[PDB]
Formats: sequence, C-alpha cells, structure tokens
Amino acid sequence: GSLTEDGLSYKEKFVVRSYEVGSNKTATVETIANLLQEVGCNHAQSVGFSATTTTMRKLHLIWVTARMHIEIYKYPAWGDVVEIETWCQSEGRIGTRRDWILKDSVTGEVTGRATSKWVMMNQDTRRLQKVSDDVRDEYLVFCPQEPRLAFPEENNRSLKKIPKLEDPAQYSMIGLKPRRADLDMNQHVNNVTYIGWVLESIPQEIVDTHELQVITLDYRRECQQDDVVDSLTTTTSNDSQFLHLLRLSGDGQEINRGTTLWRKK
Amino acid sequence: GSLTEDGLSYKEKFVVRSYEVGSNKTATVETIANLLQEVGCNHAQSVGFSATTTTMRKLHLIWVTARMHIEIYKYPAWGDVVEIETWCQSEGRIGTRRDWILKDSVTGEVTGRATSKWVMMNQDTRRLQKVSDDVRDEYLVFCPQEPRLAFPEENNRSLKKIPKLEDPAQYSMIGLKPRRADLDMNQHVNNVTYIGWVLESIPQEIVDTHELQVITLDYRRECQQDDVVDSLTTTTSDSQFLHLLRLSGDGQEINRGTTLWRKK
Ligand SMILES: COC(=O)c1cccc(NS(C)(=O)=O)c1
Ligand SMILES: COC(=O)c1cccc(NS(C)(=O)=O)c1
Repeated sequence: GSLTEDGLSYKEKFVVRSYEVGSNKTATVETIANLLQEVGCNHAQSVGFSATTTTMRKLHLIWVTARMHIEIYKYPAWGDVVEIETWCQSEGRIGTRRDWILKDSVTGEVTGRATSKWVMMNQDTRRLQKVSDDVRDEYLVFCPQEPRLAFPEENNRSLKKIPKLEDPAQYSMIGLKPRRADLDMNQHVNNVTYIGWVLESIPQEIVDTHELQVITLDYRRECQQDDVVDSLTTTTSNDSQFLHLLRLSGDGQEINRGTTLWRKK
Repeated sequence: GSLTEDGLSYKEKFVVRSYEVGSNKTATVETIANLLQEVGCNHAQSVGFSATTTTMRKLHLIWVTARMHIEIYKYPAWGDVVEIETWCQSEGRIGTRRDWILKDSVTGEVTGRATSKWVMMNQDTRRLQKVSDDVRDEYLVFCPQEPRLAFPEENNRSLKKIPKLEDPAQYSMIGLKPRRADLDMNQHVNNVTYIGWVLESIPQEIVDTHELQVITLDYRRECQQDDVVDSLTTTTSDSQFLHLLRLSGDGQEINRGTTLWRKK
C-alpha cells in the first residue's frame, strides 16, 4: 500500500484468501466491501489521520456512512491479486465522498468499482450536521481539485432514489444479531455486516444461479450490539432485481434500505 | 508464503487489518484462527493438494477437525506483521496433526502457538475412518520424520480431557445462526465460527478486563447452515471457563471446550 505520485490517491494489492471465497471459489461481496474499508483506512493513515481531522476530534464529530454503491464485473478468484485504488473528494457542505476502482493485478483490467457518501455526525448526540469551513480546508489538501468520479455517467445507478419495501415482503430472514466479530475497534457494528444481512433474505436458489452485479445501500440508523434485525426482500423485476429493507425486530425501526441487481451465471 | 529450506514446513507473513482488531486495537482470536487456516491451505497448495490425497479423492474421504488448541502471549496490533510457521505430522492410524508457531516479524519473538488434531471421515456419510497405509505414504514425504511439537511438554494443556457442562449454565447465548459469510467454499460452516460462538456466552465484563490466553476446543458434530446453536458457559476457577455448544432444539452436542483468561 502506498499513495500515488501526486499524493491525491492511494493504491494497495490484496491476495485473495481461502476463507474469503464463496461456493464459486471467487471472493464474496463482503470480502470486497471489507477490502475497500481496509484501503480507505490505510489511505487515511498515510496522510496523518486516526478519518477524523484536528477540528473533528476537538468538536466530537465523526464521519458516518450515508450511502454505499458497489458494482462488480468479475469477482477475484482464490489466490488472485486484486489492486484497489481509492481517493476522497469534498461535496461542499453536504459531506464527503470516497471512490474505489478494483483491478486485476495481472491484466490491469477493471474488475469492479465503488462509491460511498459520508455525513458529518456528533459522536455523542448522534445529530447529523453540515460540513463547516474549518473542516473542509483540512481535507482539501488530500483530495483532487478537479472532480474524479468512479461512476461519472449522467444517469449512473449510484444516485438513484430507493423506495420503502411494502409489507408483506416476498422473502425474509428474522432474528439476525451481531457477534463480537461483527464489531469494529470502537464497538459499533461494522458497515459490512449490514450488507451480509441484506443478502440473507435472498433465496439460496438466486445465489446458486446468479451473481451479484450491483448493490446500493442507504444507511438510516445505527444497529447496537444488543439489537435484533430483520432482513426483508421483494423482487422488483436475464437480470433479476430486488428491493431490500433492514429493520429492528421489535418496533420495526428502519436501519437500512437498498437494491440489488443479479445476472444469470 | 513459501516452504522452508527442507520443504517440511511452511512460513507466511500477514499484515494485521483494521477490521481484524477488537476494542483493544489488537487482533482477535478468530482473526488468528482464520490466519492459521489460511497458512494451512497455502501449505497444502504448495505441496500439490487440491489436504486430500489422490487415494482420498477416489475413496470420498476428507479430513475434519477433531480438536483445536491455541495459546496466545501477545495479540498482534493493527498494522503489525505476524509470521506464522506451520507443519503437518502423522499420528499413526489415529489421524494427522497440524502445528503452528506465531512470531512477531520485527523482534522474531514467539507471540503464540497452536496445535490441532484431524480425523479421517467419509464425506457422503459421517463415519470416522482409522486412516489406511496407502494414505500414510502419500503425506509422510511432506512431514518431518522426527517429532516436531508446538506443545512438547509432558502432560500439557493440549491433550487434556474436557467434561460436559451441567445444567444450569452460569451464562448463555441462545439463537446463534450462521450467515453466508460463516460458510466455506463447500457450504459447510467454517470451524472459526464455532470459536466465535463459544466466546459469545462469555460476559462483556470478562472481555473488557481480561485477555484470552488459552482456548481448547473439541468438535463432536457439524453444524448445518439451517441449524440454530446455543452457547453455554460456567466459570470453573486467572479466570477459567467450561463451554458447550448445542443445537437449540434437541440439544445435540456440537462442541465442548475450555478457556483461560488473564487480567489485562
Ligand atoms: C444520512 O445518514 C444517516 O441518516 C445515518 C444515521 C445513522 C447512522 C448512519 N450510518 S451507519 C454506517 O452508522 O449505519 C447514517
Ligand atoms: C472426532 O471428530 C468428530 O467426531 C467430528 C464429527 C463431525 C465434525 C467434526 N468436526 S467439524 C470441524 O467438521 O465440525 C468432528
């Protein structure tokens, strides 16, 4: 892992592991989403962070994931080397964006790409707020000035509105709880666990005959360690599409909503 | 990753990741148990395996974990490089053994060690075999001839009998189910998930004040993807615990073990 020549992006190589692959001997979307988080942490570490800035630590402010969009063309096989390139960008007072390009090391061909929107939140009160000017200057020196998009297209599927799943759901996975492996160093549930929870409602037949091409996720609430979750799914559609919804088992408080696109293997 | 000079052991270096560490900024025992499995897979791959031998493929025979014993002295911190060395050994017609030595790359100091016993089983049915002579010759060319033990000590912790937890348990974690991330490429539940399930019954106070030094696990049954598990724990004492994993319904035993925790 190292920053590029300009110092405005970061590149890292990963060798895919035996326990990281699914039934097709290729990496899982959660392994990819874990690898994207790792290269993002190493990019923040390489530029002097611990991605809280000096003003964010002083004000008890943190960056939380508002949205995650991943598109995979080829899943790296067990033993393959996957090069991931990541970079950050400001989106005015709304928040920040982090993009990724996944490539095969051998061929140099783009095998995937991801984009994520992050919102500013007070760590203690959980109150979202706009980005102040003092914080925007602290990270503008590590971001490209001109716009660099992983999903540039005028009608890209990364900025699409997601509706709320109506009851009854076609498919469901009830009683999902996080374990200590699902928590980060600060004891909050890892963002990758919600993705794995969304896909639990998808039937095994769809997984055994299709491959996940696109996954968009909107994060609305934080799941505590002692919380219980319900994954809900309804087909909205060669290609199969789904509407997803994660909610607490009790009250049904919405924690997540998203869409998945699957293609025939 | 590469085999040593003699070709009878395998060494690999791992850089610890952000998502692999716990609340103490050091690797978790499950991350270590995952890393041990990875270096074992790479050791088997480096010597021509798909650790199934040629006569094992034709007979529909696989190696299953009967026991796992891990002892950690220092958990590698986030960003640290951990060198793991692994090797296999035959234990006559009883089965095979795989050992590991964990070291810090910078200092070269031993930060942990592990040992595991594996039994031969028919993949189709669940009948444990006693290892034939045709299989012994196929893997004796990749094993040291003289005994090389990670836990050599006469009458040590790794070969201790484990009793069955009596009801009522002091602590419990009920309704544990595996997700698709908890399964391997063959759709069976990863053996690391049972370790994570054993530790779910341990109270958060013990985790926040102690560090897991030793973990011994005896595997009795496989957990299917559609099965529901119950983790049970009782303090037997440094703090020691007696653990038991069983199916939610009938209470069929799937696992039993013991843990040792030192004050941070
Ligand atoms: C716009 O974001 C929110 O409303 C929000 C609120 C709470 C949490 C999150 N994200 S997460 C990764 O902690 O689940 C987003
Ligand atoms: C002696 O071992 C057994 O009886 C046995 C039976 C079934 C399974 C296992 N282990 S595992 C890792 O496949 O869950 C051991």
